Parts: sequence; structure tokens; C-alpha cells
Amino acid sequence: ADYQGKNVVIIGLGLTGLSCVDFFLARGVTPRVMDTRMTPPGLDKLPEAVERHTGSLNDEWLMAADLIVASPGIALAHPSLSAAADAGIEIVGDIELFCREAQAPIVAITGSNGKSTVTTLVGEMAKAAGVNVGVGGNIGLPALMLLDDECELYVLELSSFQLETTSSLQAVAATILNVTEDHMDRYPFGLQQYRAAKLRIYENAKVCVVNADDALTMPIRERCVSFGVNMGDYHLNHQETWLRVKGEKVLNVKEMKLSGQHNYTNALAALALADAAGLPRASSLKALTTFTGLPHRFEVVLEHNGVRWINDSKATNVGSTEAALNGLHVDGTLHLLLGGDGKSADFSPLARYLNGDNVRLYCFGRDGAQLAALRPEVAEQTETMEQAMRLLAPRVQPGDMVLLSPACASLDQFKNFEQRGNEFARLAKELGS
Ligand SMILES: N#Cc1ccc(COc2ccc3ccc(S(=O)(=O)N[C@H](CCC(=O)O)C(=O)O)cc3c2)cc1
Repeated sequence: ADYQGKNVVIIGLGLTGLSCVDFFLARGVTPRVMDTRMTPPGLDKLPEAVERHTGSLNDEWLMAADLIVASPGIALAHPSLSAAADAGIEIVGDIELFCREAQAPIVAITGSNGKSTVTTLVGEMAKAAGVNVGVGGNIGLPALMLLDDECELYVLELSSFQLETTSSLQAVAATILNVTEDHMDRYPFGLQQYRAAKLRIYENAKVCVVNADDALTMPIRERCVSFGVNMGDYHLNHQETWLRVKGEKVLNVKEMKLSGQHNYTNALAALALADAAGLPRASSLKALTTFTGLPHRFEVVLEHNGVRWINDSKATNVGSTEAALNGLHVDGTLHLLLGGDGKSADFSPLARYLNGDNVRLYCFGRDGAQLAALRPEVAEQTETMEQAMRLLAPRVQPGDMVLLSPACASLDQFKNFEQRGNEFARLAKELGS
């Protein structure tokens, strides 16, 4: 596309907003930036000759623009954006600018849980095949920083928010791994509106890959390739567990470093997408056996003195926490940390995992009191995650697990879930020796 001489406004700084700034400048266009935060996260990192407005949206700037580039962190439904949409002013995001320039195929991945693990996995499968691959998007680097004429494949994690402002994506392979309640603070029309945003990823996709076990991942109306536990074009076989494609065994999971059923369906989805992208199967399977997991994803930061302390800080929703608790083996007592910005989620689904004598809850952050309510007799509420740790530490016994899998965003008290996971790791180290 050609942006020469246009009035461009970028809404939202940070890494992404910064990457969009660089994108326009390198193309000979000086945009202007605005952010509803008085002091946004990359402000002092921004070039001097770029006009910026902070502390609110600027309607004068918006209503004058030829193109608005909106961070995924601002709602399209925001009154200033809606007004500019009503006036016919074109609104895109960073993924859209990226898709209009990219000169390699894209694998596109979204879903409420598993999306970064699959994205990473498909990226390692291309690396194992000697393919020059750029991996990023909603994980790692912002898409626009991957753009390179030499790249042979892109693998992108895409959030529901990124998908709302993207229209030119034509993925070689796209998946929605699953859809469970999340971001309800951004979706006033509920779960169906949240799903609808994710369904945008299948539009003009060469192959679509659905989860046979989750109907919501399927288009509204050829067919998609599927993965699943007992069913699907890609599926599990329990003699010991194998991954199979159409009845053929391709890998015995004991060769994987990851474990758990939900990692095995991640592996299936990753394979299916690599297959659709033309990558050789042998090297794809080799990558499955070398991948050790992402940090903050059910990560054992300390196993010592009979106690395992797990950083599952990436659990930012109810679905992810269920994944950790469902089938979880604990010898003695589980000390479960819950807390932060629940985004108006229904926590009920968690209740059925919190019975029996061998469970303790330490609830903190904005929605702490709501998380304790799940079973108040076994629950403590603190303000912070630090205070919670210092409160559970003394009670920890050989055989126990300490599990940070909070079911909420960290953004009420932290920069991001990585900072929360790193703080937990530091404290677990202090308190656990
Ligand atoms: N203008 C403006 C403006 C821009 C950003 C913000 C708040 O700033 C952001 C920015 C970009 C984001 C992009 C994606 C997300 S996210 O919802 O997809 N990720 C969180 C992260 C959770 C966590 O890290 O704990 C979640 O799943 O809940 C949150 C974001 C939050 C406020 C005003």
C-alpha cells in the first residue's frame, strides 16, 4: 500500500505503537501518536520530531486523520474511535500494516489458551527444517519488526483484539485453538462477540485447522483440518500416548519434553499447521522432541526440600488455570495463588477442582475477594502477591506444591505477566530454601 502524504494517527505507544512509528518514518511519513495514559510505556523512547498527545484521546487529531492505527489495547468501541469510524475514516492495526507488506506465507494462530506454545512450536519446526522464519506478533517481537525480504515464513500469534482491526490476512494455515471466557471487559456482547473476532482469522486462509473438541473454533458456515483427543484428522492414541495423523502413528509422546494432554493437543495443532505450510514432517517431529516449554508456562522455578514451586503466571484466564488443575497430581497440599484483574470473568468453573482437604487458596490484587469466595474456609486474601507468598511459605510441607496460576491479568499491579512470574520466581527462591 502507499501512505505517501497521508495524515496518520497511531493510538497507543508501547512496543507496538513504537514499531508502527518506525514503520511510517522509514517510509517517509511522520505520524502523530496519542495515548489515554499520561505517561505511556515507551514515551521517552519515542523520536523527538513526532508530535504526541497524552492523557486522553485527541478528537481534533482523530477527525483530521486519513488513517488511524489503533493499538490492540484500545477498544474500537471507544466513543472517539466509533465517531471516526462513522465519518468514514480508515482504521487499521499493526498486523494489518504487516499483512499488506509481507512477502512470505503466514501461519496465524489464536485461541484463549495454548497460542504462544503452538506459535513457538511451529517456529522451531521451521528452524529444524533450515527455513529462515520470523516468529512474533502478540508474543515476542511485534510483527512489524519481523519484516524482512529474506524471511521465508512468518509465524504469528494473534489476539482477538489484533484480529478485529485486520482485513488483509490470507494465512497459508490458520487456527483457533479454543475459545473460553476471556477479555469480557472488552466484549459487552459476550462470548459470541469474543469468538466472532477470533473467527476473522479463517477468512481467506488457505487451510483452516479447527479443534474437533471445541465447536466454537469452527467456522459459522473445503472443510477444515481438525485436531482432537479421540477424534480429528490429527489425534491422540492411548496405549502410553501417541500422536497420530489419520490412524498413522507419527510420535510417541515420551520423546517430548513437554507433558500433559493439553500440550499433546498443542503438538497436534502445531503439526497440522506445519504440514499445511509445506514443512517436512521429519524435522517437524524432531522439533517436538527438543522444545522445553516457554517460561511462565507451568514452569518449575524451584524443586527443593520436597516442594515444587510452579510459575504458571501465563495463566491469565479461567481456561488456563483449569488446564493446570485438571488432572494435577499433588502428594501433599496445593497452595494455589489466585489474583489480579479478572476482567469480569466467571470464576465458578474453578470451584470443582478446589474440594477435599489438600487445597489452600491465597487470593490477591483487584479481584482477590471474589477469588477467595470460591471456597472461603480454605482461603486467605492479601493485597499483594508478595504478601501471599510470605503468608503461605511457613505452611509449606514436604510433598506440597506452590502453584501461581492466577486466572487473571497482572496489569493492576504489574507491567505484564512476565514481571509477575519473575517476582514469583525470586520470592520462591528466597522463601523456599
Ligand atoms: N491509548 C491507549 C492505550 C493503550 C494501551 C493501554 C493498556 O495497555 C495495553 C496495551 C496493549 C495490550 C495488548 C494486548 C493486551 S492483552 O489483553 O491481549 N494481554 C493481557 C495481558 C495479561 C498480563 O500480561 O497479565 C491479557 O490477556 O489479559 C493488553 C494490552 C494492554 C491503555 C490505553
